[PDB]
Amino acid sequence: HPVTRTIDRIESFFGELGFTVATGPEIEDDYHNFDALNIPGHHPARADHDTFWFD
Amino acid sequence: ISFTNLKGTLHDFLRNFFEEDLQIRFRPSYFPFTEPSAEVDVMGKNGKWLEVLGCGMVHPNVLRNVGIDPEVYSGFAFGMGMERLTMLRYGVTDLRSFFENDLRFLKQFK
Amino acid sequence: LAAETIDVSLPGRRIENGGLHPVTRTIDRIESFFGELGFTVATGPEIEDDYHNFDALNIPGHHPARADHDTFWFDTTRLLRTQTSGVQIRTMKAQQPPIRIIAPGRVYRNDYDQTHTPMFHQMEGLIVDTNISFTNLKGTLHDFLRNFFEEDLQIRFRPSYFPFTEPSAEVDVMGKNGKWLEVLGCGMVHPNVLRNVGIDPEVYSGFAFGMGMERLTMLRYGVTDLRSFFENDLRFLKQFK
Amino acid sequence: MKFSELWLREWVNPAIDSDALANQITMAGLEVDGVEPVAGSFHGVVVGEVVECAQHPNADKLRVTKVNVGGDRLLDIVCGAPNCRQGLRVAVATIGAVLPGDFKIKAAKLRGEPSEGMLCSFSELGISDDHSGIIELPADAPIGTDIREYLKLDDNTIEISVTPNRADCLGIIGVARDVAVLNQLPLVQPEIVPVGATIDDTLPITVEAPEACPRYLGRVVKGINVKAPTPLWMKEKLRRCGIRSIDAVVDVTNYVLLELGQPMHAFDKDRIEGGIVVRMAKEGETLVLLDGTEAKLNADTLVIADHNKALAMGGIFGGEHSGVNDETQNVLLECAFFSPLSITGRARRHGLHTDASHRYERGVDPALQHKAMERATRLLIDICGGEAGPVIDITNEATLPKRATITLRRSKLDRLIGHHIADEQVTDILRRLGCEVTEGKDEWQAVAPSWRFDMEIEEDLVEEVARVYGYNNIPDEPVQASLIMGTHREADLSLKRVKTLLNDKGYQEVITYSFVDPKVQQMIHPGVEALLLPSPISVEMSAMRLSLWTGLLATVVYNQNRQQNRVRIFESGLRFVPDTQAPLGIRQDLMLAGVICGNRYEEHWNLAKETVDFYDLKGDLESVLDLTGKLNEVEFRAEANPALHPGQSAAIYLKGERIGFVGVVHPELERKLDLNGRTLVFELEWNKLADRVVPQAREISRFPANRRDIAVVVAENVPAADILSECKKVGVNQVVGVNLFDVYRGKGVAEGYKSLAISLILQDTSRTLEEEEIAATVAKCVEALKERFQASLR
Amino acid sequence: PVQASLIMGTHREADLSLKRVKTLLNDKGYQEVITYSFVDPKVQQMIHPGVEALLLPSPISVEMSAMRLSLWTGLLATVVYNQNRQQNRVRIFESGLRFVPDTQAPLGIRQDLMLAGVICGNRYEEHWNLAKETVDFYDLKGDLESVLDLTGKLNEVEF
Ligand SMILES: C1=C(CCNCc2ccccc2)CCCC1
Ligand SMILES: C1=C(CCNCc2ccccc2)CCCC1
Repeated sequence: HPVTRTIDRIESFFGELGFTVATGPEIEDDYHNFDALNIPGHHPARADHDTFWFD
Repeated sequence: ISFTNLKGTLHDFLRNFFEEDLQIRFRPSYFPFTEPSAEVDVMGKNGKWLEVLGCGMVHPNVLRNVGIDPEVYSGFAFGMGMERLTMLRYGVTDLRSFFENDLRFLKQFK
Repeated sequence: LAAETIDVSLPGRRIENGGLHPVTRTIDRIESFFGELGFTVATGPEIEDDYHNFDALNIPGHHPARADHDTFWFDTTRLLRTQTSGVQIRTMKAQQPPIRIIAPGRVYRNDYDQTHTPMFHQMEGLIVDTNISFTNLKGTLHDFLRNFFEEDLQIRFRPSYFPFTEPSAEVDVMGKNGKWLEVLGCGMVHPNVLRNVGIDPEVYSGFAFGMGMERLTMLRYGVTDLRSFFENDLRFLKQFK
Repeated sequence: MKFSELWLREWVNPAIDSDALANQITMAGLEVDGVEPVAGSFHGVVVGEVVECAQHPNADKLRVTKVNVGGDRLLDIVCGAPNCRQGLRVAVATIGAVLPGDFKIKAAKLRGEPSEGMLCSFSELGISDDHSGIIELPADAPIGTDIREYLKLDDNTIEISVTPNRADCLGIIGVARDVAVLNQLPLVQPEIVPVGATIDDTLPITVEAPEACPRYLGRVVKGINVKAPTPLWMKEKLRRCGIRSIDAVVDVTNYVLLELGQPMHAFDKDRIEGGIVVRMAKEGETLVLLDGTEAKLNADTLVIADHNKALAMGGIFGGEHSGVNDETQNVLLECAFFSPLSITGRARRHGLHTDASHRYERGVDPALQHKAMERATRLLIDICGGEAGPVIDITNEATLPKRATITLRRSKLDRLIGHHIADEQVTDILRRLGCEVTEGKDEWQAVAPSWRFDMEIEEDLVEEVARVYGYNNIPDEPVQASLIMGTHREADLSLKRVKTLLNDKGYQEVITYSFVDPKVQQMIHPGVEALLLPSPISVEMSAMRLSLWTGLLATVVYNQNRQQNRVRIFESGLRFVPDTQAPLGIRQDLMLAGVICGNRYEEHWNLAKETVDFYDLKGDLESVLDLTGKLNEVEFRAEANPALHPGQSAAIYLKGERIGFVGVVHPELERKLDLNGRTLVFELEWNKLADRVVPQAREISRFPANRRDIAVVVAENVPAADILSECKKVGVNQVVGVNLFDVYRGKGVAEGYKSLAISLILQDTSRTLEEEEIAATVAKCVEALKERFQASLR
Repeated sequence: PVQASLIMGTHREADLSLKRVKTLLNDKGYQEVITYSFVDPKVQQMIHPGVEALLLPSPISVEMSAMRLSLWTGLLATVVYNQNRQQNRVRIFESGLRFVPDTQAPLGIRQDLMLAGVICGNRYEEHWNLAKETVDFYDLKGDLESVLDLTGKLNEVEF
């Protein structure tokens, strides 16, 4: 896919600098997606991002 | 880790990504997890600037909330959309054609 | 309606996968280790002159490690290289520090035993910066050996001699037999080497290292005889798919 | 945020071009979205006064007029606008002029009578699109003057995107204040003099939520003219800032909102029962907004109520009947400061987004309400007339926001930036930004001004020093860090290597959306409830995929609709299967799935045009699994899958663990989705096969080998792979190769039975084998096949 | 650990990796082999007749005395080795330099990096659904067109 070519290129760019690739889930809670990033519940980033909320 | 490090790393990255000694500007922005924050632009053949990167020095409240001391350690972060950087690199017009998955479109990237 | 029931356990319609030579697998591993450290990979010709293989490495014509080097010669100048040095000598002349390269390739010596072959592969690394120290040589090599064998094993640095390094050293890993086993050589680059390539040893320093690929492949995958690598028995190579 | 440039230059006019000003605003953290002119380009249009207006003698719609433009004579103009009187000052496009669209003005006859020009409208000049009539200029309009000098139409409306920080930059003063510090020029502020009350009336105003509304200023204005016309200078200043002209009262509140950033509101005093109560709404209290829609408010929402009912949502939106209508004469001006945490979220909770809520939830200057109240009162009186009562001040100095006292150390400054900025240049920048800076030994201690809400820690001052010093003037320095290798595991299998193999086998990688149509997914996986998306982008993308087949098959249909029958594609991604014991009630495993169809190859002069079958896909999967070196430990068992043909489906097991499926889509499911023919699909759990066997060398025999063939007849239901695994497990001392080379079903074997032709290769490392032990080892395998499968030898 | 700058290297997207080509051959049924650079001139002179190659004055053996002009001498020598051990079907390749005397090249000898291979025997091993057919010209060209297709220049290739 044309975007995986891009990701593999960028990984080889930062691979030569000591950047280890890390992966994780796509369904996250509110702490790991907002709270731990200094985005509280009253911050508009929870709505200006336009987020899909399950609960 | 300083702002001078953040500029030098992304300047190396953008020039090696487009294989061209291109013009790049840093302009301030906002992200709740960086301070100072910035957005990185490049000038395409259309004459106007094109934002591609967001970056900034990691906010001390984030380093705090994980177990890192901002007085001892520092560091920058950055983020970028791959579809936007793919369109500029290969000349893709409509962004929706990435997920239509037309084989006539994917065959061009062998 | 119809039951076109087949047996799904029959072998599929395919052609069996091929593999790489065990030396190539080892070479690609070490490149991937030093690739994540900024080490570019360099290649060069296998036929060199006496300058790029001897003289530029502080080895004059009278030096013993030359005639007593088991070297293949053509004229009094041309020879089959005994080390991937002509590609590192040429790189240091083309650019100033910082340098950070590894130079794999084939080398040739004149012995042929169970432990020696007339041709074999050699991986030689090189880094030249401002504050390169002997403590860095120990760190980047203990890091390599711990990752190549995937084990926190016993290593030791032992004084040695190389005409192009001082301090010089060879390293050993605790062999599976109780004795030590020489793995690779290394040392801080000699100031005379930096001098004739346009680098001042007062401003910059560096270290180089070298290792045999057949050596580390026999230790890693438990290969008995060294002639098995170049006999190219398909039953032998099919074990490293 | 839209604003006029000429309005901005009334506060600060640096000696630079407009685009040089725009890029200067961009470099200050205010990205400009666009710079647009206020009107179309044209020349030759001038002010003028109609001197005589009479009925057109041959056109009931038209009017024959004579207009003076300060020339030698009066011009005859024909116009068909309804607002064409005689005491009017209009905009006249004389002969020789040209309008937008290269509309040259030439003398001509209109239905008989002569016309030496044209009376213009706002649409005809590219200003707006108010085509209700022609332009009505103030009576003070200079006759001979060009319209661009009188209306200042050589102006640009700058549009900027203001982040949630920099709440001060939502007014002309805020943006002009920051433009001043970049050019180091003083800020010119208009003289805002208080008006001084001339009457006595007021009304009781009590706030029961001081933490939400620290300050509330009320002022009654008795006897105003609601229907008074808004002056043209104010209609243009509002229009050049993205705000239309409505009524003279709301245009004043919108003018002060844009000029000072202070939201303001106007109630009808005669519809206010008792007084004003700034309180938290009762949980469940309803309120009718101005747009007619009702809102069942929460106890969290602050409201402006009277002694009986609720009148508006505090600082968000005004009510329907509490506002100014067309027959009111006495109004009450609200100008307050609301705590941003008391306003944020409440507007989006009810789908509202106003000029007020957007500014209150970011923070308005708490030292600003009085200055804005006095300007609104003066501008309201000089437009609508009337007498203003005293200002009602209800301020709680305790719950007001405190200006933070931050210390900025030289240590962190050059550590976070990496570039030395002179201390003379640091102290000036902080002072010009409005900080009370106290210099010290390698340190500063500044107090953030009242209008800034993003200055609370030491790092916030670093961003301010750096963005004024200029990001484009800070040098680059490569990171000097450690060179450490990290953890590598040779036993790992790269996903990129597997995709490479599929690329070399004729597969194209695709990427499909994670949310899929649950209608199609229910046809593929019936009876399994999926995680659904409330309020999705679409109903055909409102179900988290539990397998990659829904997107894969949807992709082959997309390509089969474009005359492309043969599709060989694969995808890697996460599936989302609900599970109680999984984190967040959903287990997300990385899956590898693909699908093939059409002929085995494209049309070729020497390759047979045959449809792909089951063993074509398995051969691709055995090539994938061969990378792990555990292909000897893989078993394919026929297990039922509702999406797959029951007789040609297989579960893929690895040493007892089922790692996925492979088979042809069920012909009934194939009839749906209108697949053009037989299609093969598979799916694999990646984390189960992402580990490969590290090789270990074994001694090669220097002695020759011996091959023996056997013909084994078994029942047709007996899997052939289990016979091969029995020949290789029984013979381990000598049997190094077991390969099946022929399968026979037909004449010679009874129906329901089949004969397998199996070749055994025998070899030892120490000697050469002879027929004594060769036939003995072969008989050892023949008997093992008769004890487990009741097999035989033919 | 070494303290040094984190500067990226020279990357050219237009480059094709020899590892990418070796991997593709592995997926087409090819096994990598490595042979010696010096070969037997008597065997090389019947593969490349009349082509004088660079000889070693004092070699380890006369059978290992001539720097190879092509990889076919070592490849075909490996085929006979495996065929003499009951392996009729071999599909191997090798990457390495060739040594051709050129007075215009450095040191009077030109050393270009080659990529050579050789296949024989049946197309597949004995399979229950594949017919025993010996490999022909269009099988090897097909693998070459797959290698050349990695460059995006196959439309500009003639045979
Ligand atoms: C978590 C993260 C991830 C947030 N997204 C990255 C990003 C940074 C800067 C600009 C744009 C995007 C940031 C650092 C602390 C831990
Ligand atoms: C060194 C070299 C030549 C040999 N390669 C390194 C080595 C070191 C110790 C043992 C074996 C090999 C290239 C120029 C700079 C100094």
